[PDB]
Amino acid sequence: CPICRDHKLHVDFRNVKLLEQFVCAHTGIIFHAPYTGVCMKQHKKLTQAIQ
Amino acid sequence: SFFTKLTAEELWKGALAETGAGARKGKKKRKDLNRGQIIGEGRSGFLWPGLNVPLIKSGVVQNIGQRSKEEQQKVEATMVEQREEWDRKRKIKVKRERGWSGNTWGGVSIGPPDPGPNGETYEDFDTRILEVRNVFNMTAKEGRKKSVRVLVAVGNGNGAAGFAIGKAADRGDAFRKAKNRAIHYLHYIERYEGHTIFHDISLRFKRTQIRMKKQPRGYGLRCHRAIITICRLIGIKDMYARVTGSMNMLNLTRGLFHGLARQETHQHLADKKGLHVVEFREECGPLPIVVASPHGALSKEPEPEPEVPDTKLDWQDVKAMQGLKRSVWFNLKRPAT
Amino acid sequence: KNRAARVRVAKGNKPVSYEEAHAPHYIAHRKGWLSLHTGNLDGEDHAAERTLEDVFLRKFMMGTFPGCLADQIVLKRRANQVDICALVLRQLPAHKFYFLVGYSETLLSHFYKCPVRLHLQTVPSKVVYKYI
RNA sequence: UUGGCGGUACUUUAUAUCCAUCUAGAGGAGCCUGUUCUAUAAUCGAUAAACCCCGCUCUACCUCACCAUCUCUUGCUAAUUCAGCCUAUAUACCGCCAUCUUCAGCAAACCCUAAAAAGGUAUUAAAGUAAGCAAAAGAAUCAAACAUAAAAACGUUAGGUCAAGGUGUAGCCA
Ligand SMILES: [K+]
Ligand SMILES: [Mg+2]
Ligand SMILES: [Mg+2]
Ligand SMILES: [Mg+2]
Ligand SMILES: [Mg+2]
Ligand SMILES: [Mg+2]
Ligand SMILES: [Mg+2]
Ligand SMILES: [Mg+2]
Repeated sequence: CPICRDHKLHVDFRNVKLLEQFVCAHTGIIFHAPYTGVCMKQHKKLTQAIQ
Repeated sequence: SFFTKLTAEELWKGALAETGAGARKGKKKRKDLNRGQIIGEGRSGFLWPGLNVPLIKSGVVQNIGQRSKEEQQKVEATMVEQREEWDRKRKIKVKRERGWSGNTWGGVSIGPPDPGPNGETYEDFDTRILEVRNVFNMTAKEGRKKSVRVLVAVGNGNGAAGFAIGKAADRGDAFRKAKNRAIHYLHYIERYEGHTIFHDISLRFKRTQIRMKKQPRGYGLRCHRAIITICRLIGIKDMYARVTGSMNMLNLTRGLFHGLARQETHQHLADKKGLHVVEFREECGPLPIVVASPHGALSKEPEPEPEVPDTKLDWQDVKAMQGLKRSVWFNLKRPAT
Repeated sequence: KNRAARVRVAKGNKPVSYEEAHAPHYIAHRKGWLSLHTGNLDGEDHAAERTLEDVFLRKFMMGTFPGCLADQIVLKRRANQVDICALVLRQLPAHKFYFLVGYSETLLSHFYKCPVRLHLQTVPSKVVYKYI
């Protein structure tokens, strides 16, 4: 998936620029995993970092 | 005998057996054996000054020589490696993207159209395939002749798009004919704020019904796979569409461009009626937003507002708002379009 | 149908040279002879020997200049002298041609016991008479 | 919407041709020669038109590829666990051809169509266009013509030829 294929990409709450890519700019809703194609493990990890 | 030896072209011509009675009316692969051969190099390993080795080395005029058995075996093995590597190179290829499926041509980019008569490059345009038919007719050439009909669409993603059909006996030719024909039939599609249509569009082209809806930002393209391809070429980012009746690809392409190119912009509506066009977004509250004002004289007669409109409503649109359960297939989670 | 020495029609994408385009019945009408000796004139001898020497000289030049020959070679015999005139592509470096000329001349003079000279005209690429 | 063949037997058409007209033949006898058959220990291929004085502008030996019998085993070459192989498949092919045939078609690239499965002509002209291949022209038969030669694309017959030669695949190496 997009996160796993690139090891240097890190899902951390401080890495806001990465987290913003997974949030809708217009509605501010976090995209569901099928939308971006991330695996469920990383999607759950991303949701926690965004929150 | 040395006099019964033939050239490579005639040896491969016979072995391949491409021209033959079986081939035409119903696998061997050609190879080039002079690819890696360097003029002046033989099995014996002789070194020929001026042919396969430097004529002068460190200021010394070289003389004939021969490589040792160990040195020659290395050179033979090295060439064997290079030949094996070349075979690997032939197997390797750069994967291009599939379309709506893995074995289908629909949705596959084939690049920009060819340059024009006076060096008019079209690098900003992208071409997409929509249908590829392999149809056979009955002509004396093969008894049953072969034909390839290709429907393509082109667009710059900035409002200009067009479609054309190209027919030929070879698929590659049908691509060129369609691709360069479509650049001569560019519609311009009006986009509201550059991301969606100006208003709902409902139309019937022959037996194919299309029903498009204007949507807010972030909605994405929730449309027939062929409409998503065209919408990306046009530049529409957020829209909903439903297609019913016949799924003919040509009627859908003709019907889509017919409806998208006949829509009324807000600036046009203000001029036709003479009134201001105001916008009310729920995320901006009651704030009235003026999006278009009449170019000439603003009228003072309010537009008649009927108590009960006589609009013709679609049961499909209304059914949802009436509380009727939708299908299991509606509004499923899908990848970003 | 006659299949002899005819480069058959393709679909307009095959580049044939002037020599290749013309069928045998145009010999002595539109295109000349690649070899010129006196052995086929009336009351002359050694036709068999001149014809065999030509066959070899054509196979030798192909192998000695592999992939560097733009067209068939032209053989000219005057007295005991043999002259080989070949159009050669500019693929190889210049000095390599000087080696192959010195080698092929010396080798063919000691094989047929006649003075042999090589005349090479270099072309940028094969000349196309027509696309057939 | 096309393609086909059906009984296209209908109207014009062939031009040494379908019948008619004309001349000399074949069909009978004797031989010469090819083929089939019979047959031999004893080639092969061609074998309706488009095989049958055919590959052969050529078999007493040689030629020879066949049969019987005896003999050789690194056995043409600079080298090679290699040389050699007329061993099977022309239904894997190259090559060179027969055939319709001196038949007239084969037509790439563009352009147009209220969509095109296709079509694209009107001359007092209405969407077709500008280039090739064949034909024509040109050249040959030593003035000129005519005639004769040569030329004749794409397909048709998996037509003929692995035995002109080369070659794919499989088979034989005391
Ligand atoms: K053949
Ligand atoms: Mg697949
Ligand atoms: Mg046979
Ligand atoms: Mg004999
Ligand atoms: Mg004998
Ligand atoms: Mg034998
Ligand atoms: Mg004349
Ligand atoms: Mg002519």
